[PDB]
Amino acid sequence: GNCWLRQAKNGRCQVLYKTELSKEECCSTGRLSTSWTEEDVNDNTLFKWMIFNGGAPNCIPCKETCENVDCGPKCRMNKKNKPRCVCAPDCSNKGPVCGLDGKTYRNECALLKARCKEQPELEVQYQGRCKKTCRDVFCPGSSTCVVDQTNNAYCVTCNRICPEPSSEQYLCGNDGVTYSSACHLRKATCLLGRSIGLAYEGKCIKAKSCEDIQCTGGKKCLWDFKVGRGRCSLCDELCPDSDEPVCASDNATYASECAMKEAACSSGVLLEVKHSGSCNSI
Amino acid sequence: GNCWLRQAKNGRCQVLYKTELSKEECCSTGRLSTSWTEEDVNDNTLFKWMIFNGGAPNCIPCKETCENVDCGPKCRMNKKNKPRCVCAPDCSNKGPVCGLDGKTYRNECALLKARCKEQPELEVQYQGRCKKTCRDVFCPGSSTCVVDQTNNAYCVTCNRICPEPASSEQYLCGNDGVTYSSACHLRKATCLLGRSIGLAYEGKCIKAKSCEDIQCTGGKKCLWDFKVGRGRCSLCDELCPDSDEPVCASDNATYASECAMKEAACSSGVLLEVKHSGSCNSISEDTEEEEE
Amino acid sequence: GLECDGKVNICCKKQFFVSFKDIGWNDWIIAPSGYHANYCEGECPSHIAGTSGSSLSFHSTVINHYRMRGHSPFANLKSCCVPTKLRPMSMLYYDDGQNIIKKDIQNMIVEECGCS
Amino acid sequence: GLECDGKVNICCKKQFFVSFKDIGWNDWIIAPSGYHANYCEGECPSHIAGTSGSSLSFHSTVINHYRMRGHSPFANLKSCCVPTKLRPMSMLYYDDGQNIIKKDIQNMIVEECGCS
Amino acid sequence: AAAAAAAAAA
Repeated sequence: GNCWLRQAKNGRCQVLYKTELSKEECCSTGRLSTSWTEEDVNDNTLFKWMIFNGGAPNCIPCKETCENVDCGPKCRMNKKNKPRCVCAPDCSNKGPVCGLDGKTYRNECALLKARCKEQPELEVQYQGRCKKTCRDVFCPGSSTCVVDQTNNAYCVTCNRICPEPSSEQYLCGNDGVTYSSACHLRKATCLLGRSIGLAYEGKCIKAKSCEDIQCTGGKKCLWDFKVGRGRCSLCDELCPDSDEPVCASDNATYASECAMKEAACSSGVLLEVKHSGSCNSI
Repeated sequence: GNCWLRQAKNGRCQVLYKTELSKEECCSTGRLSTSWTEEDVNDNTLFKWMIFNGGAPNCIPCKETCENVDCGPKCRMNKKNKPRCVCAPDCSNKGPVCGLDGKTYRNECALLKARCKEQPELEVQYQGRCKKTCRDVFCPGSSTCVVDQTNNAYCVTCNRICPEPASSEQYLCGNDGVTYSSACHLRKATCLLGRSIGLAYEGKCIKAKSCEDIQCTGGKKCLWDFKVGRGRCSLCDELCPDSDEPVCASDNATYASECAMKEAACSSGVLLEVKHSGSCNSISEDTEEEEE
Repeated sequence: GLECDGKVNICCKKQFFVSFKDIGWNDWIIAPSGYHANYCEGECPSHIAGTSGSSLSFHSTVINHYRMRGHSPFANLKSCCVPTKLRPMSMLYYDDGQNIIKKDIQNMIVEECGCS
Repeated sequence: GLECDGKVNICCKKQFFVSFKDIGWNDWIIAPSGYHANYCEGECPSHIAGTSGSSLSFHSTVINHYRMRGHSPFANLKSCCVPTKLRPMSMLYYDDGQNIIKKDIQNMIVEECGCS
Repeated sequence: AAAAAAAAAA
């Protein structure tokens, strides 16, 4: 008859690929979920069906027993014996660990159970409940800790493969420090293990005010009496409309990033996000 | 020298074009959304700009004003003086309408407007609030009335050229109890009763006393109805995965979950349909209105 | 999201219209009698990859720097332009049971194409 | 949807692991290092492209039903097998400012393939 | 105590 690869949520064979093809023929294999049509009807009665129904009616479920089944890490039957291969993380070989996703896990199989379902790109990252500050971490052998924009800890192999060029391979550290190469910053950033910031383009000078500071890319410098330096930011971005309300360094609360870009931009000075939500003393 | 297609809700320019083009030569067209960028690299930064960014920065919109611009069928100014194209279908010629889509609409202009906003298809099927049954509804022209599964009635057309076949077995059995020359023959007469007369079985219409007296192809199951004293074949295997709740039994006995309502019927080789949704007890009146 | 308003050769949504009529689906679809289905046609050059304001960019782009730098395999495979977001439309036709049913063919009319 | 296992020869999605080194985003991506992005590959024939299950099915069907009788600009545009569902992936990089940003790039990888 | 280098967006 006919041969399919999937039975729908609601039954009905779907995903046909071998027509004119007896059952025990299409049923021999160990790859499960493979179901069966018993009738030949190549005409668009077939097309029809995908509409009228989840699909092909009178589907036939090859195995109702993990008989000759096959599936990368194992089978378990259960319910209306609808044997579904699931998750055989295989345990043995300690910890209550963190996740490369940022989420915490009570332990590793914990995770291996998850890496099974969706993300196989799901890593580990390091042992122990996940952290929001480089406070901790041995980082597997050789992998500097660092911190996200949300201020969170991650471990990594700093890439040390890339030093020197160039007209202006040559840029200014938000920490002062003239860096020689775009990737070079990346390096000292990583070594420092925290966002430093491209203060702006070119070699650094001591100036005392934004005017003085050039700026291409059409960014617009802004200053910060904090350390006393300039900063070549980008204000050409708008929003008037996800979201979030935050409270900032100067002693004020706002709306989105969007909210106070031109806060600083349109006005003067650079600002930093004190914290999310509001903050106040009544 | 960097010309773009669409202007992000965020502002960043997006969707490319050609390059080494000036503002004016790029913005020489009447198109609304077209925008341009003076800066340029030649790759990556661009692309990169997809990652971190919505699009590209410093995104000067070709046309900041409904001026010298143009659309298919009008221009108006968004709050922020933002030039955008809008609907305009001439009006001034009737009462609220039930569109083909089978949704009641405020008026013709309302839908014509929603016509070019989305579904260039969609058009008045008959005047009034999408109504419940062909009772008191006026179809246009040759367009006759009908009904669906649910009921909400429609105005459509029925083809009359129904060429009959030559073969002793291309016939069908009316759920009503008549044998029909073919599909188109059934189809056709379905249209004219303005209601679904379901398919009973493939045989010429025969009056069995019972199911085993019915063959039953495509591998469906017969189910008798003592209301009309004729059986018919419905398929099963239709599997209720996930959940569903409503539905009230037609055998004077409350039911729960529709799909299920079938189960019993199939499992019991006897018919079952549907009264007032949810759950019931009493009666209302014998007979029905009809369908499978 | 990219209507082929002309002068164009790169992947656009060439929208156009089919009639169940000339198709013969005519015979089991009460109404309508054909609907505007859009297709797409257009080349797929590299500039226009990262670029393409659509989903398939990243992937298409990432696949690029293979057949890009003449990397082994893909070659054989040519990168195409296809429909990337489609919408559904309501339908009205007979079933096998030969009853009249109002449905919406989920996912039926294309309205955003994209290179691959 | 699909799983490109066994001697399969249709629009199946073959697993594939991409190294940022191997493409050179090594440097602007922090981790994650590499990862699977896979893709779509296989012949897109007949009684099977509308059977795909994929989003792009019904339409694809209503299309071929044309070139089947070599019609307009159609007889010579082959249904190529593409992606029809892609979940996003969260990563880590230097935004254009060289700061450190964790975001989830949408449709960075392919859930299902389909015929088109 | 600590710090908080400015940002891009969210």
